[PDB]
Amino acid sequence: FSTAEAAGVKVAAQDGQSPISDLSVVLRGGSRYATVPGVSHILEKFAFQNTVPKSALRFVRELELFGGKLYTHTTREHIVLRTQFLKQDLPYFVDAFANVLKETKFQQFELTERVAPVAELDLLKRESDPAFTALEAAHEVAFRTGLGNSVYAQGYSPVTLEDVKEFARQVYAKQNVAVVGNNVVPADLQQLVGTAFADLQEGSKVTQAGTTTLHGGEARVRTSTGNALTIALPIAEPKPVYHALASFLGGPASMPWSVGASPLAQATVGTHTSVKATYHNYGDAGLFAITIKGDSPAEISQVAHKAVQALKDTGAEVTEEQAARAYAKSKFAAAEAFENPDSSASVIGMELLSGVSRIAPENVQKFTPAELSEAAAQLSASAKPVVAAVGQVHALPFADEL
Amino acid sequence: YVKKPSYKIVPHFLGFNIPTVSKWIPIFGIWGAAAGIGALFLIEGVPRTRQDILSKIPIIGEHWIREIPASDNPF
Repeated sequence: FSTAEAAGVKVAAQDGQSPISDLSVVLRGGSRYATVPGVSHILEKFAFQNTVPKSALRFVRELELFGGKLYTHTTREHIVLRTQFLKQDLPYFVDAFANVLKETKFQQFELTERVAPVAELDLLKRESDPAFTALEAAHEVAFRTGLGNSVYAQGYSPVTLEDVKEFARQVYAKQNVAVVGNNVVPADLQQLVGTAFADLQEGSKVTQAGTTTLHGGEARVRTSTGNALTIALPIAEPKPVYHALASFLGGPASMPWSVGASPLAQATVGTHTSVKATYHNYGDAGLFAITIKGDSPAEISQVAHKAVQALKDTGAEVTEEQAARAYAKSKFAAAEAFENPDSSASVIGMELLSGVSRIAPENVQKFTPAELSEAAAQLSASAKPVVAAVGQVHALPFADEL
Repeated sequence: YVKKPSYKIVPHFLGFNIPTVSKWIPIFGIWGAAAGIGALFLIEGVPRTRQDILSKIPIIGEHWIREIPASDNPF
């Protein structure tokens, strides 16, 4: 991805040999920057609504004629708007992004009838998985605001048209916008973005209201969608060693109908539960999470105790083989993340919008057994353990028990 | 590089356009035949129908040329 600048907008493109191009606009407008709860999710759902030059309806009818597709999502850091199309249709897609950023008519009826209903179904579908809920609740406990804001719009806190209009005034601005083109000729993109996004406001960098704070605690969410539990450990010093740690600890099976050789995978033996170690680097802070979902709350309780033990065992001693396996699993994870268009866009988006140079999968550091033991020991000795039970919370473990 | 999709709006009225209607033209034709055959069949008994239409059809037309003998006719 050759980083450049076109009319004040950061543009990164990588040419390829395929008939299919992906163009993504990455916006610094994720939930950590949200003025009001849910506004970044609503803004994401407001992309490709009526603009002054082109109605939502006309856009969709024309997108179908090009056979293009549209993907949008919100993270804690970004809003990502992606289009996939045939190489030659690039100018149309650049112009459509420009119309969205400069000329979105934010009409009340679109919010009531189109945008908010779609945002609500989006959230209900995600929450069908209790593991999603548990990991969201864990961020809320650990950070409270900023990173602790909900990513998604909820019913209890309504977003108004004035909220979304204000936030869009901040976000849709040259300072908060990065363009990422996969299988796009870099010189052609720069020329097009330079003409289309020239009249976009400059604006200023969106910032998180307040400094990121680290907290501990519990989050009991009584649902009936299933049972899950996140054992989260908030990290004040984001380090790449936790990537190898998450990979090592593992949880998911490497092959069909197996359990997996990973410590966390060998804590589910005998039960019908599923574990997953995940590290969430957020630049200024971090979050190490072990999410156990399953049908039986008793089964989850068992695995949860084995999970914390596994972390302590790592803190004691990792073998050289285990350290090599962590490197291999972590290199592979990096590679596939840089391949997947959703995550690829945000990786370069982070490099362009912040200045955090991407770590190429081939440059992923090998951590010694000593380094991995150090990492796990720091997590075992965290003074702020966060627990987030979802489901039959009366039968799920508490922070003090673990 | 393609800047714009390439299309026109065809003329239309009450949600009908010429390409669609043109597909149905032959169907209206057959329905018209059906209605014609049906109508003619319904009035086949009417003497004028026989005199003016049916008796003039070649070969077949003699089916409708029938005379009551003067000896058998009170009127």
